Order: sequence, then structure tokens, then C-alpha cells
Amino acid sequence: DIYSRLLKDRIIMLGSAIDDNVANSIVSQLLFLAAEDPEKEISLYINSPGGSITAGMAIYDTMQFIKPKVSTICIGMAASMGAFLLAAGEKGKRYALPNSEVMIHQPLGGAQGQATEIEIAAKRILLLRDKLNKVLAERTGQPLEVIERDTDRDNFKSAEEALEYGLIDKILTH
Amino acid sequence: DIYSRLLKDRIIMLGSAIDDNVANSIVSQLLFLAAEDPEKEISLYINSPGGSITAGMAIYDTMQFIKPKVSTICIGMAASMGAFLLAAGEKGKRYALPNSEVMIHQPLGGAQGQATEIEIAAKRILLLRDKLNKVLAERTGQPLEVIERDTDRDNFKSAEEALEYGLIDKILTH
Amino acid sequence: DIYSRLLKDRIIMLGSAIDDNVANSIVSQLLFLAAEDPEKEISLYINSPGGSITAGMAIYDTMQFIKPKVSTICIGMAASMGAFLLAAGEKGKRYALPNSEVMIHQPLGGAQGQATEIEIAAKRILLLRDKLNKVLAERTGQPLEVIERDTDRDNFKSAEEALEYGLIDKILTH
Amino acid sequence: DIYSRLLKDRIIMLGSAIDDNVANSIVSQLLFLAAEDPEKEISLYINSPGGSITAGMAIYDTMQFIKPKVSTICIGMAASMGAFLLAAGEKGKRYALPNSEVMIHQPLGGAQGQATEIEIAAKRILLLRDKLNKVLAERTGQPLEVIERDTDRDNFKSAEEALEYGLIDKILTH
Amino acid sequence: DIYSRLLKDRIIMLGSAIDDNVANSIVSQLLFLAAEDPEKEISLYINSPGGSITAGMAIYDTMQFIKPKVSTICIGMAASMGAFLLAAGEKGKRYALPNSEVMIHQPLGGAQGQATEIEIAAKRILLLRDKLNKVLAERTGQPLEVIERDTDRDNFKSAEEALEYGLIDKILTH
Amino acid sequence: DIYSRLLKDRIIMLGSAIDDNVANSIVSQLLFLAAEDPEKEISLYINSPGGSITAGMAIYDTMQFIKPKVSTICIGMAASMGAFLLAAGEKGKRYALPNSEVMIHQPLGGAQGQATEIEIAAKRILLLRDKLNKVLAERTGQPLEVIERDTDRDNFKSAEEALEYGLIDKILTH
Amino acid sequence: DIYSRLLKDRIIMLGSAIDDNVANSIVSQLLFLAAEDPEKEISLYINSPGGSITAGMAIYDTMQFIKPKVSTICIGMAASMGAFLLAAGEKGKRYALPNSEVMIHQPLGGAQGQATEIEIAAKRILLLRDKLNKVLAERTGQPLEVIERDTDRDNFKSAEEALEYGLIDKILTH
Amino acid sequence: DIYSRLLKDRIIMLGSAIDDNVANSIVSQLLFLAAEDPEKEISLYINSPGGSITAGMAIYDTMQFIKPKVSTICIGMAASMGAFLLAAGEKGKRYALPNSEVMIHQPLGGAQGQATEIEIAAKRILLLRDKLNKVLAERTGQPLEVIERDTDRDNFKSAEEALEYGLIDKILTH
Amino acid sequence: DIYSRLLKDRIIMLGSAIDDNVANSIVSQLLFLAAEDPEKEISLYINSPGGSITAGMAIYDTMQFIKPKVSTICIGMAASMGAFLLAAGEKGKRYALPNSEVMIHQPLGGAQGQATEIEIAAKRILLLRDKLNKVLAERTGQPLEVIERDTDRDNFKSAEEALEYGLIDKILTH
Amino acid sequence: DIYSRLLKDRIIMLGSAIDDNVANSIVSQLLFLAAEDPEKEISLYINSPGGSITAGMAIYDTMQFIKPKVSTICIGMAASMGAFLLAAGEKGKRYALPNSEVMIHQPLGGAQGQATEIEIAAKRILLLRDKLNKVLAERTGQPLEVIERDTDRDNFKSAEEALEYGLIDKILTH
Amino acid sequence: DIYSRLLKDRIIMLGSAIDDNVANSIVSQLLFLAAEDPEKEISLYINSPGGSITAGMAIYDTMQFIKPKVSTICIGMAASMGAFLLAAGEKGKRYALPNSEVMIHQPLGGAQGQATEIEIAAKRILLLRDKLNKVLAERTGQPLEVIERDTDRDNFKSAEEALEYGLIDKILTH
Amino acid sequence: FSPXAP
Amino acid sequence: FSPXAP
Amino acid sequence: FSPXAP
Amino acid sequence: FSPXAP
Amino acid sequence: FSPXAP
Amino acid sequence: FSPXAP
Amino acid sequence: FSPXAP
Amino acid sequence: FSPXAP
Amino acid sequence: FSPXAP
Amino acid sequence: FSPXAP
Amino acid sequence: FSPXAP
Amino acid sequence: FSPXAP
Amino acid sequence: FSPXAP
Repeated sequence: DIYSRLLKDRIIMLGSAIDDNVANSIVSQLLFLAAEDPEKEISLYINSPGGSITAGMAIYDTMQFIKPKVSTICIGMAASMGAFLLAAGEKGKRYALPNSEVMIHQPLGGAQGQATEIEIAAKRILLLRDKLNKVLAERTGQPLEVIERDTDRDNFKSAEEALEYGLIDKILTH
Repeated sequence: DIYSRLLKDRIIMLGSAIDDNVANSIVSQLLFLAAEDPEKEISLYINSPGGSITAGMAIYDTMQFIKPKVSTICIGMAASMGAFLLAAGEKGKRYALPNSEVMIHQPLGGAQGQATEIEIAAKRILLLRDKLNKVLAERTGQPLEVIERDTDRDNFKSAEEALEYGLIDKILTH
Repeated sequence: DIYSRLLKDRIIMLGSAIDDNVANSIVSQLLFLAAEDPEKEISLYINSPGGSITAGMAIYDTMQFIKPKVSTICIGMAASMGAFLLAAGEKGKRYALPNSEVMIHQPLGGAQGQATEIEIAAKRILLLRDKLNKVLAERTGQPLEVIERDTDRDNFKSAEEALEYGLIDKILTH
Repeated sequence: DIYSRLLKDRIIMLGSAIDDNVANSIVSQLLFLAAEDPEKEISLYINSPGGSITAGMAIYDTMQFIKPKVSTICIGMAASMGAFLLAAGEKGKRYALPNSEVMIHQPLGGAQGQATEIEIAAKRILLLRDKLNKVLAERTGQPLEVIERDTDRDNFKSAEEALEYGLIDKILTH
Repeated sequence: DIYSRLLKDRIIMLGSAIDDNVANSIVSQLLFLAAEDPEKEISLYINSPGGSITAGMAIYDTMQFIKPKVSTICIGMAASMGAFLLAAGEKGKRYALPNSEVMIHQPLGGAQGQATEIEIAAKRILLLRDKLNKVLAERTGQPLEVIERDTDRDNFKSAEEALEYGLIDKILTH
Repeated sequence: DIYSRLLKDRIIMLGSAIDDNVANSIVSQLLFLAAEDPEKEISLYINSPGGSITAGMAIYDTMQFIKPKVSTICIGMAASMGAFLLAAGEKGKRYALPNSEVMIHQPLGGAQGQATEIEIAAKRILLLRDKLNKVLAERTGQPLEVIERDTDRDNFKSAEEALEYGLIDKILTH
Repeated sequence: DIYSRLLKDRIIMLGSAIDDNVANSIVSQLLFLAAEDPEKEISLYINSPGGSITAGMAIYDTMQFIKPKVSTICIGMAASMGAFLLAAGEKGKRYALPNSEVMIHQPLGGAQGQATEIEIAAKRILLLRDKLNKVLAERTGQPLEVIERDTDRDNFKSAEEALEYGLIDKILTH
Repeated sequence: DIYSRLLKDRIIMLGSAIDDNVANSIVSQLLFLAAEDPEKEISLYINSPGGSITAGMAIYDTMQFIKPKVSTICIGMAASMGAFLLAAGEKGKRYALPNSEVMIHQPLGGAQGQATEIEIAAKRILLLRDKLNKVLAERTGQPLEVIERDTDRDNFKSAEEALEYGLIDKILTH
Repeated sequence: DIYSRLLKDRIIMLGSAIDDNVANSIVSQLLFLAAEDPEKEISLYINSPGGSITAGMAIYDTMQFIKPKVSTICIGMAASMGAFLLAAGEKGKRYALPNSEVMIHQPLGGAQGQATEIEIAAKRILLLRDKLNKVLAERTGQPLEVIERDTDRDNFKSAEEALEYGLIDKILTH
Repeated sequence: DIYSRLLKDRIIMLGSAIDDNVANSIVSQLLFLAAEDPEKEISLYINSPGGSITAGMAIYDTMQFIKPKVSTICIGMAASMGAFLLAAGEKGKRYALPNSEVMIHQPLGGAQGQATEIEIAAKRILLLRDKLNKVLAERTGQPLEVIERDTDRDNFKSAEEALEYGLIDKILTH
Repeated sequence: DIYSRLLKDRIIMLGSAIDDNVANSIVSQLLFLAAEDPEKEISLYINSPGGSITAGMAIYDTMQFIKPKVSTICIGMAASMGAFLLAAGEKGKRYALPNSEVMIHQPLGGAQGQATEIEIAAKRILLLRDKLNKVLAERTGQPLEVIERDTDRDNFKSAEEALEYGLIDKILTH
Repeated sequence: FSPXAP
Repeated sequence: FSPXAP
Repeated sequence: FSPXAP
Repeated sequence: FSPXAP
Repeated sequence: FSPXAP
Repeated sequence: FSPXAP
Repeated sequence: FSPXAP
Repeated sequence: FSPXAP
Repeated sequence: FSPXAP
Repeated sequence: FSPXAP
Repeated sequence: FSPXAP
Repeated sequence: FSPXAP
Repeated sequence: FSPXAP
């Protein structure tokens, strides 16, 4: 398997929407690689449209927990939680290819039923938007107010723009 | 038509779920009857499971606007906004039959999309719950805190219980 | 219209499952006929499989409210709430044809969601079973314990058996 | 297989909704690991939305039966019976990651058919809610009345909140 | 309307499967015609595949109740309860056209659920088969054992065969 | 495979609804294990909602045929034929975990078509109910009349209640 | 017909979503009433969720073309183009009932296919948003920048708030 | 596997629509081959209808990043992003077979919802059309204005025409 | 009927997509009105998205055949063949309301099957595009080359723009 | 695998409709076999109904590119592009079995949308029909005019007829 | 009704696909009009895509049977049997509007089952094609060989081309 | 359907 | 349905 | 529903 | 559709 | 909806 | 839509 | 599930 | 399919 | 997720 | 697909 | 994707 | 359909 | 299923 080969060289591929399955796999791989060598850095290649917030945070939390520094490479598209994960890479080791695309926005969800239930859902997602926005702010250097404003609607960025924004540190060329 | 006959004697039948169509019809009939004779009271027979909040308030607002006093009779079941409308009848002229059933609860709705959009929906339905609860409190005599608590979940009441609660004033027997 | 002709002679036909529509129609007709002549009895012909409990009680409550005595004739089948209505006819004036079929049983319903919500539904239907059983007991002469037992499962009865049970008073022959 | 590798190091992954299949697998793994070494503790990683009550209890009962101490780690989300299982971990060894989410609530079910059948279902689920709430109470330290109240509706908790509540003992950081 | 014209001359058309609607209409027409003139006979033209047992008996019971003699003419096909109704015509006045077809068989039904419930359904349909067979026996002259045997499976008969069996009294020719 | 490992230690897992496939597999495994060693007991772990009656009896008959004693463990839920199989375990070796659930009830089925055919189905299922109830009575110690009564409707039992009833002999704890 | 009666008194009811059919009907009625008496004002009752932009402008353009002054009454809900139409009523004669709801937002649409085609759609809807916002600004008195900002997302307003905003001129009470 | 054999000789097959999966596989293979020997050229065989823009760019960006020169061979059809990739081959090493077909056109997409959201989508796809057209212009030698015009609608080209346009450098014959 | 009233005053409403039914109706009305008075002009109100080409030409050909001059008024939207029909109005009597929208484009169609069959369809639609464009050119005053270019893609025009283009002669205001 | 065995002896089986997958496989096999021994001829067994034109040409172009002579055998049916491929076999080495069937016809396709788009599709398929017919003419010896005429509609040919036409060179017998 | 008005003036409208219903109506109208006045000509307006062959011939045969001369007017489109009927109009009185379209082609059908059955269907449709072609030849003046050739595939004709072909005699203008 | 029904 | 309903 | 509604 | 149909 | 609409 | 259509 | 099953 | 394919 | 689970 | 790719 | 990831 | 049916 | 099948 081509991917299993990449894993042998400490490279994890997040190239599909993020759901609990994908998340559990990535997490296991991260813990595995960290177990084999807590020194050698790990590379997380990203080409994902995003997905579940709790799934992404599972990945994020693991990236932070392990000792190895996790570098991220945006290849193709890094949208929503995928973009979040890209920004979460080890400071100084967050890359993107020349024509990569990075999109940041606010959480998506739903609420059905009684006003009380809708309120429960509303508070949760609004709380998540804040938790995410705060981390983005720390990781980018942008003030919270700026993140809040810029993620109000789908915000597509070129690699050059992602660099200027603080989402990535370097664009891979040749 | 049997109903057209009832209209000739100032009786409006709300015997279906409440939607904009039903609401507009009831509203037109109320204005019509009030136009023909602003003195003779009007009778609104109710056997509805409820429906749209804005549709019910259209009916409610019209009941209040016209001079004729509107009496309400719960025949069969008066649930949700139907129960609200029953309670909205002219004080002293709100009836129910021996085996009628009256159910009060909180508004039902939905929200899809961005956190911001879910928040818009949440505030709206929560505001509506308050506006409705306040009127119920005034109409029943129950304190707001009591209405809020008693409508948290589907609250089915017998005619005897509806009377004790202040939703109706008298039970029709023989 | 053949039925409109029967209405001219104070005969209401309940020959379909009982839903809010049917119920509202029957109720209106009852009130109408009672208005035209509060003395002449009314005949309710029944051939129904039953239906909504609240719908049936709307009919029942109206049968009791009006002055005219309401006689009931079971033609074909009188099951569930239809049987209840048959039994509700004016004592001494409840009929059935030679091969009529009368079936009594307990209420049917459903509950979905949280334990608390299922409990709400459970208490309601169990309460309704009691309310109905009590009236059946009064109308038949059977003790409540007997009604409770005999309605545990679908109980089909011939006209002869319905008569012996106290559901009807006389079998029409020739 | 990445998971088979985790099993080699006594780590079971519950990262999908809980159904009989998942439950039987987890149970088998627990008995297996306990057979290989009844001394070495076992780690149950949880990222599940929950599922069948009887399935969760199969897992729970097995966690209790075996000698090895079972530690639980909430990664991502631990909702419903998943949260229950998280709380069931060996006291002092229940963890969650910084951005983990823990949600507790009451059982969900359904009932169709006769009042008697609906009642059967009602008693069962209400009994289950109690059995679960009692264990939660013991495991958290919260009094039963508190658990009953706090689980009435979907109750989402941050790792910090889960810790304060007594659902977990420690938050993994770095 | 062509049929309304036939009704003016005391002819009722049963030319569709028999359901409660059809049954109620036929019954009403029978009572109507009997009301207008309890002396003049009524003609029931039959071309039906049959239908509901309780619906057919409603028609049958009414045919028996009224004073006017009801003659039956099988035009096309008279199957199942339609055949039963044909046989129910006034003795001596049961006709069929040269190429009419008459089919008699046993009742059809269904049972779902618990053994107890299946048993309830079983007893009912078995009781109905007997009640019907007994009447057929009386109406034809055939002993019950013969009716039971001959109706075990779909039994198609020509007009000549229906005559010999005692289902009809005369074949209309010219 | 985790289950294949359990089979190596004479443990068969019945953890899915019971259909011919499941039944044939269990039967084969029982015969297999009995062939390898007609002395060492076999353990049948149960977590099933039940299923086909003829499928369960295939398993039951095999449990009885082979020399090795078959012990049964209810893990999770043992309903319908699953509960029957649990009760069928070697007297003295029938277990259940603390929060296991055991449900006994009567057979479920269906009948479509002619009265004669419905009767065929009725007699079969009623016969099966008796055959099953009789064995339950022998296995539990409860008199037949008691089994017949207690299985009329879904009867859910806790492990403590299953023990008191005679369905199991011991509750596994620690 | 109740509505036809309202038309006789110069009252048009817009109580359904706005589509070309509804629009053409309203337009015809407006032209009709204006033809009968170009002096007597006309009343447009509104309880609509909105609909097609071109359909609403057809109505709007007709409201402006005819000599009679058109007063608008919001009963129930006036959302999207319905709110626009409410605001379009004759200055000083725009009403709403105590519990009416008024919601303003930006146009909704869709684009599929080639970038060039999507651009065609984009320019159109953006142009429409401006045309609408400008008229709203003139009708309310609010500066364009304010309308643009306040309609960015669903903006629900109470009658009191609609009055303060300049959408209506008076709230009907009693 | 036949393809695995081609990979052993540095040949990657892009013979299916381009989606994230296909893209990630191709990218991995390119990095793999480049790792094994950064000197030996790699051959990308193309027979694809195209697909995701971000997926194609992932492939494109990788083709550019690695040291090995990537030659492209159009076999069958090279449409949309597939044609783009063909044109992206190492200058001088872009081939096509005698009857190959090459089709270039503009990006395809969609937009749903609010005008603001449609505008977000519009700007993105229009930006992508430019980014792609610019590269095509560089790779072919055609001025941008020409590429823009020629890709306005599906532009099918024969191998001879692809050669004249500058999409390929040579046609393989024999 | 409101429309029947408009017909009494020589006004035909084309307010739905154009299909053979609509077309035949419009054509009949035109011939009818022309028959009643070949002198009084007729007014065709248009608010249509367009439709069948042969259907529109049926209308167009009839507009030309009859003596009465046919004036057209665009209310709401006049797209595709609807726009064509608007342009077809009597020169000098083609109107549009202030916010009307007029859209012109090329014909839409489909072809399936053998190359020969696709060619048949192709020639037909291309021939129709020409026939239509030529008439548009005559009616507007624009040269054919201009019509051909401007209708290549959906071309939305404001009333002011429609006037400048020569599609209408005057904008109705007040 | 039986087919893998045939490949070992340089035999490729085209026994399914031709799609990109099939095409890529055949192409790979051809290149593979040619790589192993550019001298030994290869045998392509054909029993296909045809398929994609670009897919078939991928196969055709590869047959021509490689040095080994490719002989073709029609077994069963060789229709459409399959027949084309059969005719493409090395001159003198094109076979068919006694009862093989060979069918030639023109390309099949579809066009949807604007006249301009339909025209794009029309030109393409018409161009393809010509390219194919020309090759068929060269391969068979029939003049183009003859191929064009004979492929206008489905033209089924026996092996004897295929031989006389020049599609094959010899019929295999024994 | 607008059409009923046309009938009063001897105008029949064939403006829908031709099926037995349409055919029977047209036939009845033709016989009716012929009965009222066997002298005054009748006008058949056509705008149909065609339909059933036996249905069209029913109309055709009636056109020929009656004494009144039947003139035909093609308005919109006259395809298949509709075109046949247009050509069937009284010689010298067959018209079409300037932009009418006339399409002639061969019969369409289907055959399923045994070779013998397919052959039955084949002979029938082939016989019908001849019968129709022969009449077309007589009506147009074109030799049969020409009709057979020109109807081999869908042959669309302008009014000018229909005139030149002999399908119509005059084009209506003004 | 007479003679004799009616 | 008389004698006696009506 | 009179006496007294109407 | 006259002169001359009718 | 008068006084005053109408 | 008069003055002047009609 | 031992002690004692196995 | 030999003699002679192979 | 060690130190300390494992 | 050599000479020359590979 | 090295130099330098790895 | 006369002369002669009717 | 032995003794005795096998």
C-alpha cells in the first residue's frame, strides 16, 4: 500500500472529509509514530474539506500531546477543520504548495425541536466557534476580533494569502 | 355547506392544524362577522392540534382587535397554539366539553447552517416562547414562572384540569 | 345526495374511520339537527372501524350535550371507538342488524424519544383507557373489572353477543 | 492493521456508535486481554456518540468482571452510553483530552401498539434510566437527584466541566 | 347520470369491489327505495369481484330488513361476497345472463403479531366462514358439508352451473 | 479473528438475531467442539434479541444431543428464543452479568390468505407456544400455568429477577 | 367566498408565498379595483413568507402605477419580499398588529455550471439586492449603509421594532 | 497487478475521473518514485475526463515540486483538468496517440443560498479559471486572451490540433 | 374569474411557462377577440419564463395574422420566448414596468442516439436560433450579428436597458 | 485465474463492454506483452458489444504502436467498437468462429442544453463517425461511401458475410 | 369554454398528443358538425406532436366519410400523425402559419417475446408504414419511393418547405 | 333487464 | 331503518 | 352548543 | 383564422 | 381591519 | 395598466 | 468469563 | 484457439 | 497516550 | 510506450 | 515532500 | 356515421 | 451428529 509506505517514513495523510473514523485512524497513527520515536518529527499531509469539529479536535489534541513536532503540508485544499489543523502544525513548519487553497469559516450545525433544545444546540456551537477562533488567533497572530470577522463567511485564501495571514509559514516550490 | 351554515350564526370552526391558509380564513371570517354586527358575540369552535405560531397570532390579534367578544369552545382536542387560542377567548366565555383534552407546551422549530444563523433562529423561537408564555400567564392567572415550568414538556389536561388551571371558565354538560 | 337526504330525516351516517374531519362533521350535524328540533330524536347509523380517541369523544360529548335522544344502529361493523359510540346511544335505543359485528378493545398509540416523553404518552393513553372503560361499564352494566379484562385484546362480538353484553338493546329483524 | 497494533499493547478503541457487534467485539477483546495478563491494566479509548443500552452494559459488565483495571480516555466526543463507559473507568484513571466533549442524557426509545404494550416499553426504559443514573451517581459522587436533573436534556460538558462533575479524574495535556 | 336514472326505476348497481363506501351507498339506496314504496320490488344488478365481509353483510342485512323483495341479476361476474349477495336475492327472483360467471370461495384475511393476536384473527375469520356457509346452505339448498367442501378453493361456475347449484333461479335469455 | 480465538477455548458467541445461518453455524460449532472433546464443557455466550423458532430449536436440540455440558452466559440482553436458550443451559451453569436483561414472551408470526390457511398457521404457532412453554416450565421449575401467564406479553427481567424465576442459576460478579 | 367578499370592499389578501401565480392575481386585482374607482384607497393585507423577487416587484410596480393609495397591514408574518411590500405601502398607511412579525434579509438564489454562468447569476442577484435595498432605504428613511448591514442576515422585528425602523407607521390595537 | 507492474517501471496511470482519492494516490506515487531515484524521469499516462480542480492542482504542484521530469502521454481522452495535466508535462515530453482526444474548457461549479454566499463561490471559481488559464497560456505559448476565448465552451481537439495548439509536443506513431 | 374579467376588456394574460396548452389558449383568445372586434387593439400582459419554441411561434404567428394591433406589457419577468413575444408587440406599443426584467438568450434543447439523429436535432435547433434571431433583429433594429452575440448566454436586462436595446418602446410609470 | 493463464501465453480477452477501465487494462496488457517480447505476436480474443469510442481508440492506438502483430479472434459477438477492433487486427490474422456475429454501425451519443452546446456535441460525434469510417474503409478495402452507407443502421453480419466484407480474413473451423 | 366557442363556429382543435380519448372526441365532433350542416366546411386546427396510428386513422377515416370539406391549419407544430392529418385536409384548403413546423417520419413501435411474436409486430408496423406512405404520396403528389426515403428519419420542414413538398396548399400571412 | 327485473 | 330507528 | 355558545 | 379558415 | 384599514 | 394599455 | 465460564 | 491463434 | 494510559 | 516514454 | 517535510 | 349507422 | 451420522 502506497500510504502504508508513507507511514513507514512518518507521514500521515489526511485526504478525506474528517469523520470519527478518519479521526481515530489519524490519532492512532500519531500515537504510534510518537511511540516508535518521540524525537523524529511527523508530517501530516492535508487535502481535506474538513468535517466533524469533535473529530478534528481529537486530532488536534493528539498533535499537541505527543512530543514529536508535527509539521503540516497543505496539498490541494485545506478547508474548515482541515485548515484549522494546517494552522495547528508546529510553528515554523506549516507548509502549502504554490496553488494550494486554504479556506476558513465558522462552524456548521443544526437544531430541531423545542426552543429549549434549539437553545442547547445554539450555545454549544457558539461556544465551539469561540474555542476554535481563539486557537486560530494564537496560531496565526491575528487578534480574535479579526478571526471572528474573517471567518463570518467562507474565506478562500491562496497560498500567498495564507502565508500573509499567518496560517502557514512557508510555500514549497523547488 | 354545513360550516357555511354555522358561519351564518356567527360560529367559526378551527378544526384542522393551523397554517397560513387556515389562519387567513379564520381572520377573514372574524373581520367579516365583526363587520356585519360589532355587537353580537362570535363563537370559535376549536378542535386543532395547533400549527404555525405566526398563523395563530394572526388569529389571536384579530380576536383582540374586533369589538365583538369571541367565546371559545374546545371540542375534542385543543393542543399547542390551539390551546393558546382557547385560552384567548373572552374571559368568562371559554368552554370545553366533558371529555375534551387541552395540551400546552413550548414552541417547536429548527435551525440549519452557520452558528450565526442557528443563533438567529434560537433567539427568535426563545423570544416567541416568552411572548406566548406571558400572554398565557395573563389569561390564566398563573404566574409566568409556573407557565414556563408547566409548558417545558407536553402537558395534557382534562377539561376539569383545564378549568382548575384557568385555561377555560366552564365545562359544557347538559 | 343520498346522505343529505338521510340528514333531512335526522339520520347521520358514521361510515368511515373516525378522524377530526369526520368528527367535526358529525358534531356539526348533531348540533344542527338539535337546533332544528330539540324534541325529535336523531339516528346515528354506524359502520366504522373506529379511529381517533379525541375525535370519538367529541362526537360522544355532543351526543350527551344535546336534548334530542340519539339512537344508534350498528350496520356492518362497529369496532373500537365506533363500538364505544354504539354503546353510547340512548339507553333502550341501541340497535344492530342480525349479522352486525361489534368489537371492543383497548386504545392504540405510540411513544418516541426520551424516557420522560414516553412516560408522558404512557400516562395519557393509560388514563384514556380508564376513562373509556368506565363509561363502557356504565353504559353496559358490566363491572369495570369485566370491561378491563374483556377489552385487553380484540374482542369480536356477534349481535346476539353484543346484546347479552349490554352494548345494544335490540336486534333489528323484520 | 493500526488497531490490531494497539490491541497488542492492551488498548481497545471504541470509536463508533455502540451496537451489538461493536459491543461483542469490545467484550471479546477485554476477556482476551484479561486472559493474557490479569495484572496489566487495559486502556479503553473512547470517541463514540453512544448507542444501544444493553450493548453498553455488556461492555460495562465485562469491565467490572475482569481483574485488570480498565482506564478510559475520552478523545473527541464521549456521548450517551459512551460517556457512561468513560465514567465507568477505574477510579483515578479516567482521562480526557483538553478539547474533549462529554455529553450525558437520558435513554432514548420507542413504543408502538396497544396501551398495554406501550406501558411495557415505558416501564422498561424508565427502569433503565434509573439503573444507569444510579451507577453514574456512584461513579461521579453526585447524588442521584442531581444526576436525574442534569440528564433530563442533552448536557454537553467540556473536559474541565467533566472533571468538576466527577466524570473524569484527569485531563491529559503534555 | 345514467345510474341515477336506474335508481329512479328502483335499480341499484353493485358494479365495483365492495368496500365500506360502496356498502353504505347501497344500504342507503335500499332504505331510500323501501321508504318511497315498501311494496314495489327492488332490483340489485351485480357485477362485482367481492370485497369486505362486514360490508357485504351490511348490504345483506338491509336486503333482509326491508319489506320490498330484492331481486338480483348477475351481469358479468359475481365473485366472493358478490356471489353471496346474488344468492341472497329473493327466492325465485335470482337471475344471471347466459355468459355470467359466478364464483364462490372462502374468506380471505391476515394476522400479524403475537400468537395470541393471530389466534384472535383466526377465530374471527373461521367464525365468519361458518356464518356465511350456513346462509349459503339455506339459500341454495345444499347441505353445509357441501358448501364447506365446494368453497375450499376458488369455485368458478357458469350460469348453467349456478342454476344447478341453487345460486340462481333463472337465466335471462330473450 | 477474536471469535475464532474464543472457539479455540470452547466458547461460542450467539450475539446476533437468530436466523438459519446463525443457527447452522452454532450447531456446527457445537458438534465440532463435542467431537474434539466430548468431556470438556462448552460455553455459549448469549447477547441476542432472539429470532426464528425453528432456528433456535436446532441450537437447543444440539445442546441436548451432545455429551459435553453446555453452560450459558447472558451478556447484555437475552430476549425471546435467546432467553429460551439461556434457560436451556446445563442446570447449575446458567449465568448472567449484574446488568444483564432477560425477556421472555410468546411466539410471533403471521398468516395470510384463506381462512383454512390462516387456521393452518394458527395451529402451528399455538402448538409451538405450548412446546416452548413446557420446556421453559421444566427448565425453570415454574408451573406451566405460570409460564403461560408470564409470557403473554413482553416480560423484561433483571438478572436478580431472572435468578428468582429460575432462568439462571448464578450472577457473575467478581 | 370569504376573500371575494373582501375584494368587494377593496381588500386584497396576500397570504401565501409569492410566486408568479399569486403575483399575477394580486396585480390583476389592483388594476381591477383601480379601474372601478381610482379614488377609494385599497387595502393589501399581508401574511406572507415572501417568494420570487420578480413576482414581488410586479406587485410593487403595480402598487405604484395606480392612482388609489394602497395601505398595507401586516397580519401574522411579513418576511422577505412580503416585508418589502409592507414597507411599500402608502406612507402613513402602513400597519401591523400588536404581535405581528416583520423580517428583512437579502435575496436568495443559486448558480450552476460554468464560471461565466455563475458570474451572470452573481451580478444579477447582487444588482437586485441593491435595487431592493435602495427602495427600502427611501421607504424607511434609514441610510442605505444601514439597510445593507441590517439585511445581511435574517433580521426579525416585532411590530414595535418595525415601527421604530420605519417599516410601518402605526400599530393597530383597539 | 498490472498497474503495480507499471509503477515498478516509473509509470503512473491516471485513468479515471480525478477526485481526492485519485489525487492523493497519484501524489504519493510521484513522491515515492522521486524518492527512489530523483534522476530517472517518470511517465504519467492519462486517460481521464477530469474532475476536482483542487485535486488536479495537488497533482500539478507535485509534478512541479519533484526533481524527476514528468512526461505525459494522452491515451484515449484527456479532458478538463486531465488536459491541464497533460499540458503540464515536461516541455518537449508531452505526447498523445494518433486518435487521442484532448478537450479544454472552463471550470464547473455551483452556488446555493444567500447572494453573499453565491458571490463568495463566484469569486472563487472565477479566480480559479484565471489561475488555470494563466498556466495553460505559459505551457502552450498561447496568449491568455486566446486561452480565455478558446476555453469558453467545450473545445475538443484531435492530436494533430493539440500539437498545433501547444498542448503536446509529439504524436506517438510507430 | 378575475382573468375572464380581463378578457372581457381585451386583455390576455401570459403568466406561466409556455407549453402547448398555454399556447393554444392564448391563440384561441386572440382569434376570439379579433373576431368580436377586428378594430379594438388587444393587450397581452406578459410575466413568463418562456417555454416551447413552437408554442411561442404559434402565439407569435397569430399576433401577426389578426388585424387588431397587439400591445405587450412586461410585468415581472419576460424571459426567453416570453421576451421574444414582448418584442413582438405592435411597434410603439411595447411596454414594461419600472422594475420589470427582460432576458434574451439562445434556444435550449437535447439530442440522444445515433450521430445521424443528433445531427437532425442540431440542424433544427440551429435553424430555429437563426429564425428567432432574425425576427428579434427586425423588431429591435439591432443588426443580426449583435443579436447573435448578445443572446449567446443569458442576457438579463432592466426596463431601462430593454428600452435602449429596442425590445420595448415605453416604460409605464404613473 | 483462467485469464491470467491466457495472458501467460500472450492472449488478451476483451469480453465485456468497453469502458475506460477495460480499455486501460487491455492497453496495459498490450504494452506489457510487447515489453516482454516485441517479436511474438499477441492474440486479442473479442466477445464484446462495444462501448466508449475514446476507450476503443486507446486500445486501437496501442495495437498500432507496439511492434508485435496483434491477431484478433471474434468469438460470440463483435459489435460496434468491438467490431472495429476486430477489423483492426493484423491484416491476414483476423479470425471469427463459424457462428460468430459481427455488427457495425454509427456512433451513439447525446447532447443537452443550449443550441451552441448541442452543436459542439454534434460536430464531435460527426467527426468521430468519419474518423472511424475512414479506418474501416482502409482495413476492409471497401470505399468510404460504402462504409458510410452500410453503417447507417445496425448491420449484423455472419462470419461468412464478415469475411466477404473484409472485416476478417479467415473463419476458424477444425 | 373557449374551445366550446370555437366548436360553435365549426372549428375543432387538435392540440395535444393523439390518443384514443383525443381521437374519439375529434371523431364525435366531426360527426356532430356534419350532422348539423353537411354543407358548411369544418376547420381542424392542428398543433400536435402526433400519437397513436390507429387513433389518427380513426380521425382520418371520419374526415373522409363526412360530406363537409375539412380544412386543416397547422399552428405551431404538426408532427408525425399530426402532419399526416394536416396533409389529409381538403385539397386546396390545407394551411400553415409563417413559422409553423411540419415533421414527417416513420411509425414507432415495440415488440417483446418470442421470435414469432416479434415477427407479428414487425409485419404490422411495416404494413402500417406502407399504408400511411401511400396516402401521403397521393395527398402530396410525391411518388411513393420519395415518401419512403424522406420519412426514413425525422424530417422537419418549414411552412415554405411544407408548401413545396405538397403537404399544405397555402401559408396564412395577413 | 325486463321481462322480468323490471 | 324504521320500524323503529326511524 | 346552545344554551349558551350560542 | 379567417379569410378563409373560417 | 377598520377603524381604519378600511 | 391604463392610461394607456388599455 | 472465568472463574467459572471457563 | 491453436492451429493458429496461438 | 503515555505517560500514563499506557 | 517506448521508444521513448520509457 | 522533502527538502524539508521530510 | 350516417347514411347508414345512424 | 455422532453416534451415528457419523
